[PDB]
Amino acid sequence: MILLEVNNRIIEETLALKFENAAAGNKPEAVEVTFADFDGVLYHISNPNGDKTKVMVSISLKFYKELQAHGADELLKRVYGSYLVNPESGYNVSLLYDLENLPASKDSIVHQAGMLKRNCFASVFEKYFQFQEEGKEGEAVIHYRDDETMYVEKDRVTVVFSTVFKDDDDVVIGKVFMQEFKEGRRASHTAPQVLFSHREPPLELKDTDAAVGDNIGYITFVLFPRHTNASARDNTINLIHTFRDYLHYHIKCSKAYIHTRMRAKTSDFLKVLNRARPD
Amino acid sequence: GRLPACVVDCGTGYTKLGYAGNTEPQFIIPSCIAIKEMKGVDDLDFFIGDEAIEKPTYATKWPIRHGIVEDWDLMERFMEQVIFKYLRAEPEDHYFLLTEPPLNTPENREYTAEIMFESFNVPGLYIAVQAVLALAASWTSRQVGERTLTGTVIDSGDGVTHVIPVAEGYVIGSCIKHIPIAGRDITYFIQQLLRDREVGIPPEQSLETAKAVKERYSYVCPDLVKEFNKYDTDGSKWIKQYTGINAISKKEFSIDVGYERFLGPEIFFHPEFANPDFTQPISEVVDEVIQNCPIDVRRPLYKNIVLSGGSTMFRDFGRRLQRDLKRTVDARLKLSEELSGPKPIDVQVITHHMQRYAVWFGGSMLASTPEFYQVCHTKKDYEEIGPSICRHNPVFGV
Amino acid sequence: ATLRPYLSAVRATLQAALCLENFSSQVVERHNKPEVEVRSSKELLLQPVTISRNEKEKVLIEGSINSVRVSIAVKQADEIEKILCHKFMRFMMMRAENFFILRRKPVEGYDISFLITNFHTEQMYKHKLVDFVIHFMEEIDKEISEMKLSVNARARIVAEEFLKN
Amino acid sequence: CHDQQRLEVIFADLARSWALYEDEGVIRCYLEELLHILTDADPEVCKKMCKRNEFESVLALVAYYQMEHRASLRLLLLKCFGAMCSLDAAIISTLVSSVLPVELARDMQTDTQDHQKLCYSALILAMVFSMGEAVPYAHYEHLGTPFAQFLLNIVEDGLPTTEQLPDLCVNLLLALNLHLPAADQNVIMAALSKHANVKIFSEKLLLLLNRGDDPVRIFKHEPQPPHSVLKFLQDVFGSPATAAIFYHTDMMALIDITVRHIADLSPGDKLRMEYLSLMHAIVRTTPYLQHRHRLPDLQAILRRILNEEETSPQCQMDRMIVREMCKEF
Amino acid sequence: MAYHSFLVEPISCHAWNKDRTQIAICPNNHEVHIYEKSGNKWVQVHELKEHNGQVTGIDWAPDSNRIVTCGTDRNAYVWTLKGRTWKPTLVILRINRRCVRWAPNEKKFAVGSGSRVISICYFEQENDWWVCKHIKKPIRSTVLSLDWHPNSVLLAAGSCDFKCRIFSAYIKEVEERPAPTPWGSKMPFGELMFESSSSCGWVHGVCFSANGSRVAWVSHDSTVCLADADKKMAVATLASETLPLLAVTFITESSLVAAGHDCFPVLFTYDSAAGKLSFGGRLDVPAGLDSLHKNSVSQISVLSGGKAKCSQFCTTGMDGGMSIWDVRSLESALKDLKI
Ligand SMILES: Nc1ncnc2c1ncn2[C@@H]1O[C@H](COP(=O)(O)OP(=O)(O)OP(=O)(O)O)[C@@H](O)[C@H]1O
Ligand SMILES: [Ca+2]
Repeated sequence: MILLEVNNRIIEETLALKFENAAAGNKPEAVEVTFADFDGVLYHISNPNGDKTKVMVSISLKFYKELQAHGADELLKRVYGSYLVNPESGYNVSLLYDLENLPASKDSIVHQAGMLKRNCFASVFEKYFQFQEEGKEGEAVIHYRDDETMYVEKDRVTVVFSTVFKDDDDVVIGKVFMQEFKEGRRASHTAPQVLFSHREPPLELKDTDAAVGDNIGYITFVLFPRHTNASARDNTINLIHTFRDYLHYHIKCSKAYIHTRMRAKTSDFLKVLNRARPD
Repeated sequence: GRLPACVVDCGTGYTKLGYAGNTEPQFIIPSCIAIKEMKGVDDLDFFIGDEAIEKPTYATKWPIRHGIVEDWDLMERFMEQVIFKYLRAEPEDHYFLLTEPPLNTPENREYTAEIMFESFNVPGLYIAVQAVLALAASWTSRQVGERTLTGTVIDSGDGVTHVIPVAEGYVIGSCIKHIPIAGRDITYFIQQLLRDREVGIPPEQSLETAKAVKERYSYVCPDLVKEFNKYDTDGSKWIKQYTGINAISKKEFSIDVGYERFLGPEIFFHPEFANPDFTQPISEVVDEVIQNCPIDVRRPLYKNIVLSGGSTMFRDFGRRLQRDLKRTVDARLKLSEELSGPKPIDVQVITHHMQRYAVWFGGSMLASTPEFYQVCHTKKDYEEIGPSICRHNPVFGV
Repeated sequence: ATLRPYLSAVRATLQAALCLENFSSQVVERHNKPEVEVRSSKELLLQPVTISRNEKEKVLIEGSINSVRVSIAVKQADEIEKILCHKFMRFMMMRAENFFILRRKPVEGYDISFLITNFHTEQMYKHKLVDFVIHFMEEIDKEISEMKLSVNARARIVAEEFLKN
Repeated sequence: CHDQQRLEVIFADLARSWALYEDEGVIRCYLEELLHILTDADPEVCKKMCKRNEFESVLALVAYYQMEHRASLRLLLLKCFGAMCSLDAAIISTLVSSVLPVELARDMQTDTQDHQKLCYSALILAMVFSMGEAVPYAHYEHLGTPFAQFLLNIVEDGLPTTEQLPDLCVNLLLALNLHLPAADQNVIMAALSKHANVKIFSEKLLLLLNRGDDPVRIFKHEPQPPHSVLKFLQDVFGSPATAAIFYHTDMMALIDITVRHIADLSPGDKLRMEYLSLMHAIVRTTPYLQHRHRLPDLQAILRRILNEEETSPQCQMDRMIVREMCKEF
Repeated sequence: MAYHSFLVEPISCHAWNKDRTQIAICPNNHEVHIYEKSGNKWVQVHELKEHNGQVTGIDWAPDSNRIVTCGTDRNAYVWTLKGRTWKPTLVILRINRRCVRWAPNEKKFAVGSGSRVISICYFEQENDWWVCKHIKKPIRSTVLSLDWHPNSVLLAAGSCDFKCRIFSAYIKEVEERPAPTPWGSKMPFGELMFESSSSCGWVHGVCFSANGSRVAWVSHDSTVCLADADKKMAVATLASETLPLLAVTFITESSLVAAGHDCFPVLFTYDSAAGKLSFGGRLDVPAGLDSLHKNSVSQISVLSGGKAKCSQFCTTGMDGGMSIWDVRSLESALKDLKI
């Protein structure tokens, strides 16, 4: 998979298994599992009050309050509705499922629930999109990671994420990928504009408690009305929410391929050395 | 700290991945990866798990051979997809505990450390022994009374079944014995038996059908005469029927499952059946393994006999094992007491609740403790000292 | 600046300092080690010679009666090439257990270091060894370039693919 | 003696078309016999037998290959053609003078459902055009700007296979442009000027350049042809419209490769003058003095090259070339 | 021109028997092997595993039929044949730290080592034990190669001190007095009679002539130096374009052959007239090597003929090949070679 998967495979497979077992009229088996997702998301699914008839799925994020401040409850109610229930103790957002009352179509519910984090983060993006659509200019900072902060802000829409590159080499690889993505307007002319900032954030994010350093990076994603439309909302959101993760995964992949090339070259050289011996 | 680390035991036939602390694995996939028959992102087009077993545009490759790694790059890509595609957890923001084979080389551990620390930049890394965590998983059958790191662990899988003596977390390599009969060999025995007994089964589904027979109806018997006489005289309550669907014609194919269900599971108690180059039974192997080790820990090794791996989940295996072992033991004791001009040798074969995946269970139980944060080699120590920092893993929990 | 006569003088000097022989320690009882590495006897250490084709890329040879230590600092064109060179030199250093003609750490002020022992000089052809060094240099250059191009290509592809979505 | 008789008998029976109306198995046996004979036996005998009666058996094999409709027989004929091309230069000129090239092109355009056949056709065409001695105007009617855009699309987009045909198509491209004419009369350059959206071909050509090895030179015959990569790069960087294929970063990368290959090259070689000329063309058509990068070390290297008073004629020619290309400002 | 492939590893020392019927060698091992010649093929006959390390020096007393050996084991073994088994006797070297050669008198052997002391050693029949007196005067480094003169009273040795000295290891309790030599009149145990003038290169090679008039040596500075006491101890050196030589021996009274890191046996002649050394050339003219041995020569003894007219030269190297040469075939091959 080149692009990062948006849906959580663990939750999807577990829910699919439970639904398949329930649709057969088999006995309700209890379920308990702790999972995690990118950018430090903490998922935990278990049966409430020991009742095998009820299955609760809890989700916890460090920036849940900042997300709820931008109207997350409304989007969650719009997406889940009856499925949405009182949050579990310590959790940020918990959904409930009754085995005694379910619908026929299982694929929709599973595909929707698997995109939990995506739907949780899509709130601000939807709000900004509607704001840009209305034309009300002159109007956000979410700390998705511990040492990172994503900043979102007439004719265009700017989304500058300020992430951190721990490894010294990863900064170089990321710099290469960003240098290629900036002039990426040669491949697809209809694509969004891409800007990169090495040590200091852009002019917009200036003196706003901006964390500057050699190990930090501010990537600016400049989208337009063509990509900010409601018709292509879900896809663009799915990509943008996974921009950072995809970047790090790609850089790491480059490190791996490099490891392979190094092993091969080592094999060739070692072969020359083995060919330098008598017998 | 706040989040949970990831645990991944790569077996020969099946890889078990998930989050530590969980009751079961978050994903138990197959030990196989899809590849091309090269530059760019050509290494990014790699599929692992069950979604690679039957690829047609790609080629299905196997990496973990007999517990040891054969091709490193492939295992690297597999761990990549296991981390990003299956687990999808931030590696820099999480630790990791990997499992090793009984005959895992030091240089191999070094290489694993290199691949995990340099490419993934993991915040924590810990390479554990399988039997060490296995005895710990067996310490989750017996409660608090006798939870010790002393005992003899027999790990049987798809690739290789081994008998390794464990003492206080430290294994005794000089006493470890290798066995030839593994899960794949019993599956194969079932395949041949089914191939010779009845027909009407597609060749493209023969192996899978055999595996199914080894899964659902396979059970070990006590005698080799009664399990056949009960099928010859009665055969109305014993002989089961198996129904499958031919992937080719999508038609309901049917077969009759019988004596094979006893024979396959019997292959362990008697290796002479399907191997001309092996005459030793498992009882003798365990006996020699317990005897060729330190005498002072022999009683402890004979006391805590822990079953680990999937090939040991078969019904009434440990019963027959303990039966033969205690039989030979009582015999030798009588022989020693007849020419004595001796105390009762206690022997117990433990059957854990998670004996199917004990290697991963023990790891999840070790990683859940606070000590696992103190014992695990830090990324700092890895970058400051070198790969040798992952060469020796401390054993705690006693 | 860059020529082939540099690796010819390098090959010649390598041929001249491949005249080592096995020698026991004169200080320690029944000990045997590389003379060039510990440098304990000033009587056995020859005058070390350095050869530079440029201000950035050069090769320093330090010979002895029972050892020959060759350090090689490769050319550094860009930052990426430097990080890659460091990574490859390190990766090769880790496998010093396999390469009995190389040492785990590079010489101070050099890119990589290989200690060709007298024992190593006795169980391998000198001519083949010199060939191994020359090939090591030319392969270092070519492989570095290829790795650079491949990496750049990968970055371009990933950027294009991410931009196309 | 027996091999020549078997080859002559096979050639005679195949020229009877009686072979086209015969069994596929017998024809397969005969083709395999001829191929094995051309592959395992003496070269002189095969050369004389193939060129016998002015390449009669060869021309007959070509016509029979043009009339046959069997894929496997076409593959075997392509292999045998590869061997015959590996035999000598005369058979290569004879086959290149035949319509075998055009038919191979048409078959390459028509049957896209045969991967192995297309590969063998690409390789055989690459070997046949690896000399570039003769250029029939009639062959330009089947293989030109259209086929060029097709192959360029095959390199840029790729097909839906082992993908070992992309590099083979690139090799065939380098071989075809080896016998091309200047930027004004070059079909490849015209196609390159048509669709300059191809970035992959640039990267592949770059990898081919950094490798140093030639993918066109497989056989070793007297009067060897020039370097394919250098000539192709010259034809591509012969005009701004054709040099427009290189990207912002890719141009600088290629500049680095050309400069490094120019500096590493010792005095006396042949490739140095060519790489110098390419460096001259890259600063002629492409915007070299735009970002003014990589020009410092290039200046130092050029100064060290012009101070090289070598008595040899090669270094003198190279010095004359750099003196010609010394547009300094 | 008769090279025999015996092993793959290098060779340490090469020794021969009295009638040259058997040959003895060590293969950088804790043991020493003795092989004979039965037909065209060679077969091993004896094996001695007394030493506790890599064997460095070994020499066989021909008339006495007794071979002494000393290496890294910091000990010496005066092996003598006892029935069907070669019994070894541990001759105490008395050294806190690579060369051994019997005298022409075959009564006492010199053991030059890294203890910076040429440890001469004679056999005391009064105590039935070997005693080793150490000559350390004016010695600063190890004794690479040691060779006797015909007097059997004066020994020559090259050191890592960039010089080849000719001292005296004469024990007056094992032999009679020594006659007056041209190398001096005063000959005492420990007295330095001669020395070199070189300040560079290690003296890996050293050998005296048959007449005892001239003593030659090979230095590791790609230079060979022969001295003649016939012309007031005159020293004549010569720089070889080839690599350094490892072993040096004289074929005639004015013609010597030597090999080394050049991996090719070379010939040379020194004219007494002008008083300078001259190069004869390459006697060994024909993996990828342009010579017989694929590595450097390590030792070169004489098979039969003496140092005045050698009829056959024996050459052992680091190539694992036994190089048997003949002066007749070499003179029949290279017509431009004057001996
Ligand atoms: N229900 C079952 N009962 C008994 N055996 C089974 C069952 N299911 C699978 N097996 C067998 O168990 C084998 C796999 O066991 P296991 O998972 O312990 O090995 P692994 O961990 O994949 O490989 P290794 O033991 O080399 O680490 C398979 O070959 C299969 O034949
Ligand atoms: Ca296992």
